Order: sequence, then structure tokens, then C-alpha cells
Amino acid sequence: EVRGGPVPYFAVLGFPGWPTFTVPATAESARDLVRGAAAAYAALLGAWPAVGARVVLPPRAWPGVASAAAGCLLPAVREAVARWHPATKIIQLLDPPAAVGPVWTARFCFPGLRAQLLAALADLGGSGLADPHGRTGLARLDALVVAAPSEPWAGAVLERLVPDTCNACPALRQLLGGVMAAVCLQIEETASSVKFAVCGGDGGAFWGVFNVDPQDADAASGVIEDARRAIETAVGAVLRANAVRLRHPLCLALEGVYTHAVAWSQAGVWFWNSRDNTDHLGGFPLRGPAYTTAAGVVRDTLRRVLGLTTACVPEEDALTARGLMEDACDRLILDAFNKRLDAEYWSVRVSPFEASDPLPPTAFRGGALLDAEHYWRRVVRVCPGGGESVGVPVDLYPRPLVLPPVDCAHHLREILREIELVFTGVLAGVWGEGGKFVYPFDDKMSFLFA
Amino acid sequence: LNYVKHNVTPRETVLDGDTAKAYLRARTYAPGALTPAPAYCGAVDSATKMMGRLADAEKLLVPRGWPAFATCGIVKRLLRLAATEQQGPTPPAIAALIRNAAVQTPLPVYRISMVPTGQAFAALAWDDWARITRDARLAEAVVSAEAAAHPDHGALGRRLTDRIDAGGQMYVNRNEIFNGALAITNIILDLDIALKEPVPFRRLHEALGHFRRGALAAVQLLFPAARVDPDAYPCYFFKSACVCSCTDKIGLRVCMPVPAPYVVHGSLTMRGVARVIQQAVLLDRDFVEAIGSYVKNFLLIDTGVYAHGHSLRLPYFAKICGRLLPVFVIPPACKDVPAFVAAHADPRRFHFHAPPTSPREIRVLHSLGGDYVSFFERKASRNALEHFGRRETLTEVLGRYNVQTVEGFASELLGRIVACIETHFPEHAGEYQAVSVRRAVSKDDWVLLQLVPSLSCLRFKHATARTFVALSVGANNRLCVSLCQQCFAAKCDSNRLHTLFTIDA
Ligand SMILES: [Zn+2]
Repeated sequence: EVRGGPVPYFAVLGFPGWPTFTVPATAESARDLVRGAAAAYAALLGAWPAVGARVVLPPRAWPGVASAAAGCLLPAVREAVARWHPATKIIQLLDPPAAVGPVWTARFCFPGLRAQLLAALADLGGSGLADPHGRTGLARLDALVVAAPSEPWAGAVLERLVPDTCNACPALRQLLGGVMAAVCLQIEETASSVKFAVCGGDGGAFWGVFNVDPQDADAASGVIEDARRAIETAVGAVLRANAVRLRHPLCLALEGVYTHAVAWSQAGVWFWNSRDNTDHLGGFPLRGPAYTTAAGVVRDTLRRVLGLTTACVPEEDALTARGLMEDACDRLILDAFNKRLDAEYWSVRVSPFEASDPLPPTAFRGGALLDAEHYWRRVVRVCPGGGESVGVPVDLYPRPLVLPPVDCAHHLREILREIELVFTGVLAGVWGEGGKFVYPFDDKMSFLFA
Repeated sequence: LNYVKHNVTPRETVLDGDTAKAYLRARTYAPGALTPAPAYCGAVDSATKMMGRLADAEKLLVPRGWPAFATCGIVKRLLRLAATEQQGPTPPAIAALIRNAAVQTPLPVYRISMVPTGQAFAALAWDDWARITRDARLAEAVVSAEAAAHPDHGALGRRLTDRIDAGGQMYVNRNEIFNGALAITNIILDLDIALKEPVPFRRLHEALGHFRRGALAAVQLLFPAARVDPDAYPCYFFKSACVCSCTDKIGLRVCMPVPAPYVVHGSLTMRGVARVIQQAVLLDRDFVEAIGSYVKNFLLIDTGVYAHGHSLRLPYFAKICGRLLPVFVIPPACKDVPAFVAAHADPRRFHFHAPPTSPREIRVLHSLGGDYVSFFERKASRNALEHFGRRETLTEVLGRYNVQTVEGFASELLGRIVACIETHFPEHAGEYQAVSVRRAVSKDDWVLLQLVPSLSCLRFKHATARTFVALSVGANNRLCVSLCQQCFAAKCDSNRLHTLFTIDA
């Protein structure tokens, strides 16, 4: 296909009649992925991932099942489905510029909620199907959902079968996001009873706080476990009342206990448990090998900056925080110099959807290397001559590469923009607002590269 | 009094550790680039043949990633090739042109003027500098014997001064070309001293001592964390050969080591270092008493030498009329005279991006501010804005005529332009019926835009001229549109802009 695809595969629709499984890299666990490919073949009759979303149901029988599922639900969710606009989030959350702590925070997730909900809604519309024998494709999805916790091979199938099915039937999105909206409503309703407080999340995954004293841990485990029990039971009860029955019994996962939590954007959240120094960062784009180092720098700077809880006037803390953030930026750009010649390290994965640099007329000469490009185009911006910055598709040239010096005055600027969103968010979220952390890259440490 | 604190903005970044040594290797000529080696190893050819050798070099780098290219372009490409660093044990990028695996970048790039003409660019990895400086190399015995005869820095320096094809033209005229990618380690000032009357050498040598004093004061001011004792810090002086028989100008080249742990980065930063070193010796009492009666003007230092692609005649080299030879101004408390004399023969002492001669910390002066508006100019500008009025910039004025798009406004008034051409130059009017406007110059007070459809000169009757529409703000903040033509024939200054008509918009 012109635009490519996420998962490598090679279908054998005819001659010679032997399935051929491409297992990409993963040398350490090669047997694991070989077994996963074999299981994916055996379960979905080998149609996956070639046939697409049609393994479950024809792309055009879905408009009927979705309508047949909007009827068997409860009256409230019937409208809740019809009023779903992209990213409505009708639930009491935190202002995206905000932070919390020290209070006992906790993250929760329902493993595979979209897939399980799709399976239940498919069964609700199953009576509406033309052929009872034409529901065997609706037996593979239940096999996937049932075996999802037992084996991860069903997982990667369900994280792609479901979003692609939602594209096959646009009307299924407004149904799935209405059922999940109903789930979030009962999550919020039950939260108040168990001292839990909805503060953020994205539906199946949600993080919140507890109104317990923030020093006692012996009883903390008890409340953190009772909240999980109550929320799981209440959500299961709402689903049962909505007639939607899940094949694998619902389970809530305690994905971590933390004491401080800071959010800047809608997806960016950093959690940190001071006692065991276990942290988790989300919302930072990992668009290359340098962004991982940037994420590590951010997760260390935030660990050091929330360790400044020493008794001080809020104004003092803002400055002794901004200084440390600038110092972290300094130590990042200093280490950037020692890897200025690693073009693969300063590489960005452009999607076939995003705007892309124009292909040089010599990248069309890679021979048996142009075939590796299926989804991502790895580009590095080098600076030949002067003034002009040109993009090099890294994986379309033989190795070792020879290039003009990498324009770190472009990639580091982008990485620093992301680090700056994270740090403007934390600065304006823990202490008083009004400070946009900017690092004078163009003046302080621009000379190193340009 | 020396000025530096009130008219310079020191911007340094300290880099301690491996980033210090790594930064040094990345921005300075390789350790073996200016270490005397048996023969040359480089790429020396005329501009024409080098365009070909560069084209062929690209055809062995483009296969592996090099962005393809589509006498300034040649110098820019050669400088970029020389700057490119070695990735591990792999041969460097310039090895395609130099044709050896022992080449270590960064490298010096020189310009050679030949007879009758021809700029022959030469990128070298090593060269026979021992041979070039052999003529002015004084043996340790000679310098020691002269020191015994004359125990006096000034006298010994005057006595020690007395005792002194592209591939072959490299050794008659070599001019080092500034590489903005690399870091500058030596303050190299080009002193063009104009002379009313001839100056005796005894006077110049005493003036040069005063210049050393003033420059060292200026250096200890610019680099505050250094330690420049102005009686032992070595400054190197080189005089252009013509007793001085010079009548019009004395050609001088002053080389100063950048004191540790500093390294200067940037063309504009050295432009400041040179302007601070100029005021220091002009405010110095002894220097302007010693050379004043002989110098017509006090403008000694040329500060434009420091720009990517600008070359400076190296010492121990001539001009195609004067071989720059050292003039020894011994430091007043120099503890090693023979070393000082045999320090002028080391190329590192007179190279912009030479290897700095166990680094713990390193301070990179990468900015000494922007263009120097004279305290006289700054105070002149603030006082002119308060008595005469504000002259709005080009961009703001163009914004009034819905331009945020210049090449589109040009099209709308192009009719007025062509109408005035019909009225005053009708014999060439029809060449201006179908014209496309392509930007030529874009400034905050000038916007030149060409009109390619070789058009005809509108002044004389010599296919000889290129047309350029130029927009400026004149009169009462009104837009003045000028048609200008650059012809090639000598009656019209060769390739020089000449205006023909200027109308309002
Ligand atoms: Zn002309």
C-alpha cells in the first residue's frame, strides 16, 4: 500500500500455500515472537493481519451491529452514545496546569477495556446478524480477549484489530466511547465513597488521589486495595446493568503507588513515590534515541526539584527550581556535544501522515534497503555548506554513513521545546504560576554546534 | 582610560572535562596539521580544476549520505569538507579529495594567487613549514651569542631582526582562509600602518613595544580570568619587506596567543577583540607619541579580516612585493629569549584555528556583543531620533501596502516601472513586457529584486545588463521604487549597480 502499515507481515494468499512469518529483530526473545506469530496464525485462521478488520465481521455488517447494540443498552447510555463528540471527557478532572502532593496517589488501568467492550457490544448486536453461522468471526475476538491476559500475542492483535475496526465502522467509535464514558461516570461516583478522587486519565487508565493522612502507609495499602475492589465491582455492575457481559471477568490493575504527581498537558503526567524513588513519566514523545535521554534528564530533574520540599517561602522555591532546570538543560546540551557525530542518535521517526522532508534523489539508490521502509522514515537534519539545513533519510543509505555535521541547532531546539513544556508545567503547577521556563539556547550554548 | 567594560558584552561558556578536549579537537586544526612534515599532503589546484575535483569527491560521498550540491561556492564547499570531523577510525570526509587515509581533520585551507591570475585553493593536511621558515630560523648559538653581546631586550631585538603552478605557488603566496566552523586560538591582527614620511626601524621597534604593552592590557581586560603578565607574555610581530625603505604603508601582522583557559569562537567575537586591541594602543601614550609624527591616520587594525572565507596573507610569505618576515620585540622580562625567537617559526603561532599550545577547564568567549555602534554613534542615534524624527524601517512601511509578498507588490508597480521605461527609454521598452520578480537583496532598509524573463543597458548602446527593482523608504516615510541596472561592459563599472529612475509607489 502507498501509505504503508504498522505491523510487518507477509501474506501468502496463493502459491506456495505455506505461511511465512516475518519476526522483526527481537533476537533475545526470538522463540517468543515465533510462538506469537504461530498463535496469531492459528487463532485468526491466518487472515490476520492481511485481511484486516474483516476477520471479525464484514466491514459493512458493522453498521447493523452498532445500531443493534445501541438498543439493548440502558436508556441513559443510549443517549450518552449519541452525544459523544471527539474528546468530550465529561468527568471532574484537574486543570492541565496543575500538580498535587504530598498525597497518596495511585494509577489504575483496566487491561483491554476497548477490546472487551467491543466484544460485548458485538454480542449485543449478534442477534441482529443475518447468519447465526456467520458469527464465527465473533468467536475469534472472544478467544483473543480471553487469552489476552494469559499470552501477550493476543495483545498486539487486539491493540490493532480494535482501532482498525473503529475505522471500518465510524459509528462504532461513538458507541465504544459512550460505554467508556458510562464506565468513567460510575468510576467517579464510586471514587467518593472510597476516598478516591478522579484527577486525570483517558478512560480505561485513570489516576487519582486519596483523602487519607499523607504519612501513614500501613493503612494506606488497605484503602488503596478497597478502592480497587469497590471500583472494579461497581464498574462490573454498571456493565452488567448495561447488558454488556465480558468473557474474561473484569480486573483492575494497581499500576503503581506514588506520593507526588504533576501534569502539564492532557497526556503529560509525572508520578513519583518519594519513599521508594519509583517514578513514571507519560506524555513525553519518544520520537528518537535522543528523546529517551531527554526523558531521563527530565525524570531526574523532576526528582531533584520535588525534593526541594524544605520549608521555604513559595517565591524562593520558584527560583531555586528554575536554576536547577537551567542546570539540567546545561548538562544535557553538554552531553549532546559528545554525540554530535552519531546521526542515527539524532534521528526522528516521521510518520507517513506527518509533513516530511523531501526525498533526496540519491536515496532512491539504496538497493535492497528501500524495502525495509514500511511505516517510519528516520530523518536526520544535517547542515551542508552553510545556512541550509537538509534532511537525510538515514536508513536509505549504506553504512557506515558519511555526512556533513549534524544540525544539532535544529533537533536540540525541538527536544528543548518539549522539555520546556514539561518544565513550564511543573513550575506553574507546584509553586506560583506565571513563569514560562525558557533556556537561552541561541545565546548561552548555541556556539557548540552552529 | 581603557572602554572594554562599557562597550563590550563578554559572553563565555565554561566547559570542563572531556567536553573541553573534545571541543578542542572538533574546532581546532588537527595536532598534525601544522606540525612540520617532510612534504605536502593536500589538494592544491586552480579554482576550475578544484570544482572538478570537488565534483568527483562528492560522487564518492553522495553514495553514503552527503547532501548533493546544486569562487565563493568553491571556498564554502572546501571549508565544509575541511571542517568535517573523523568518526572513529574511519577515514575522514576530505580523504576523498586529498586521497590519503592518514589525513586528520580539521585542516587549513589556503588561497594562492598566481601569475598572471588564478585563485588556486589548496587544502593541506601537512606541509614543509620547516623549509618555508628555514630562511628566518636563527640557531640557538647565534641568538645566545647576540644575547651575550647585547644584554637588552630592545637592542637584541633590533640586532636579531637584522641577522635575518598552484603546487609551487603555494610556497610564494599562501593566504589562510577563515573557517567559521572552527574555534580561533590566536589573535591575528593585520596592522596596515599608513606613513606620512618614512619611519626608521629604531622608531618602529620602540613603537611595537608600546603596542605590545597596550595589547596585553587590552587582553587582560577582555579575558579577566587569565594571567597575562605584560613583561613575559609572548607577542609575535611580522613586517612586510620593502632599515625600512617603506614610503606609503608598513605591513604588520601581530599574533597573540589567546591566554589559557580561554578560546574565542565567532567572527564577530574576534571583530571585537580587534576593536578593543585597537582602542587600547590608540589610548596608550607612548605608542601615539612614538609613531604619531609618522602616521597619517590612527586606523591601524583591519577588523574585517575575520569572516568565513576571508583570507589573510600568512607570515613568511610574499604578495604577487614584500615577504612578511619577523621583527623581534622581546618581552621586557622574557626568561627564554632563544625560545621566543624560535617561536616565530612555528605555524601554530600564526594560524587562526591552530591547536591550542592537560586542560581542566576551558572558557569559550563566543560573543563580545553585536556590531559596535559608537558610544558616539549610539549617543548620536538617540539624539537624532529626538530632534529630527523617526524614520520607519522598510518592513513597517511595506506593511502599509499589504506586504508581510514583496515579489507580489513588485508585480503591481511593475506597470508604473515599465511605463516610465516606455516614456524615457522606449528603444528597450518591449523587453519589459513579460517579467518575473526574483528577490536579490533583502534588508531592513533595502530590498533589491531582479527581473529575469540578459536584458539591454538603458544608458549606453554597447544582452549586457541585469535589471533590479530596489525599494527603500525616502522623504516623508514614503516608498521609493528605483529601477537599477548592473551591466558588464567597462563603460558601465564592471558588474556594479547603477540606478536609472526612482519613482514613488
Ligand atoms: Zn552597461
